[PDB]
Amino acid sequence: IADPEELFTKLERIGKGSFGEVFKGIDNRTQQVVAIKIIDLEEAEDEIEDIQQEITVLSQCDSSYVTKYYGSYLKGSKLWIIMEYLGGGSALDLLRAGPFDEFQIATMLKEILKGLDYLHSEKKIHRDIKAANVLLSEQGDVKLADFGVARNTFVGTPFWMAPEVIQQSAYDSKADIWSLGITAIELAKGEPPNSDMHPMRVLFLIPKNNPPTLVGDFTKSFKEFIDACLNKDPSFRPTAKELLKHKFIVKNSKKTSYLTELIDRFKRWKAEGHS
Ligand SMILES: N#CCC1C=CC(=Nc2nc(Nc3cc(C4CC4)[nH]n3)c3ccccc3n2)C=C1
Repeated sequence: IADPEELFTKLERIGKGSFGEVFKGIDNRTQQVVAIKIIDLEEAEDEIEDIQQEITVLSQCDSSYVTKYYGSYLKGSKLWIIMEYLGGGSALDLLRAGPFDEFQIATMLKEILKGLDYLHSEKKIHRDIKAANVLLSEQGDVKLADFGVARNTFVGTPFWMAPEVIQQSAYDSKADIWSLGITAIELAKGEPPNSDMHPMRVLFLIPKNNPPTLVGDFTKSFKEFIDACLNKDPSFRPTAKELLKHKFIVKNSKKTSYLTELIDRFKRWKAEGHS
C-alpha cells in the first residue's frame, strides 16, 4: 500500500470508457509514460481483491499484441490500474480523419489476427474486437486493449456481437472472428453495419438476417475476406490462422510502419481545424 497519487502524475484524459477514466500518465520515479485506468469500487470492495488477482496474472502474459498490465494500486475505494501507454491513438480515433484504404486495412487486420492467433495460457479469455479497442504505437505497432479473463445491469452495444452470442449459445473464439469481420467493415466504411438503426432493433435482427456485407466498390477479395468472417454458422467461420493466409491479407499487407501514415493523416486533420 503505497499511494498512487504520489507515485504517478496524470496528464491528459484519453478515455471516457465504462467503469471510469483512462489517463495518459507518468511514473514519478522512473519517468515511464503509462496508461492509468481509474475505477471506483465504492460499494464493491469485495470485488477489489479479485480484480487485482486478475491484473497480476495478466501482467505475466507474454503477448506483444495486447497492452501490458503493470499492476494496480488501491486508493480509497478507487483502483488505479497501470498499463502500457500507446501513443498513436485507437483506430476509431484515426477514423475521424476518414476511412482507411485497403492496404492500411489489410496491414491492420494482419496484426490483429497475429494477436488472435497467439496461444494464451490464461483460463477463460474474453475479447472485445472493435476499432475503439485497436491501439497504435507511435511506430505503428498494433495492440488490442480488450484483453482479459472471467452488478452490471445493462445489455450493452450489439453492433459487433455474433449471432450465437445473442442466441445465448455457448460461444467460443469464433465469435471474435465475427467481430473481426464487423471491425473490417468499420475500418472501410467508418462505422459498423446498421449503425443508423436503434440498438435493440439491431440486437434482434442479427440472428435472423443474412450477415451484413461491405457496401462500396472494394476488391472482390476484401469482400470475400469479410464474407468468410461473417458466416452465420460458427463452425464454418475460419480460424485466425486460416485468415492470416487469406489472399486479401497476403496480397495487400505492408510493413506495419506504413500505418504511421494514419497517425500523420490524423495530425493534419487536427492541423486543418478539427476537420
Ligand atoms: N480501458 C480501456 C480500453 C481503451 C480503449 C481505447 C482507448 N483509447 C485511447 N487509448 C490511448 N492510449 C492507451 C490506452 C492504453 C490502455 C488501454 C488503457 N494504453 N494506451 C490513446 C493514446 C493517445 C490518443 C488516443 C488514445 N485513445 C483507451 C482505453
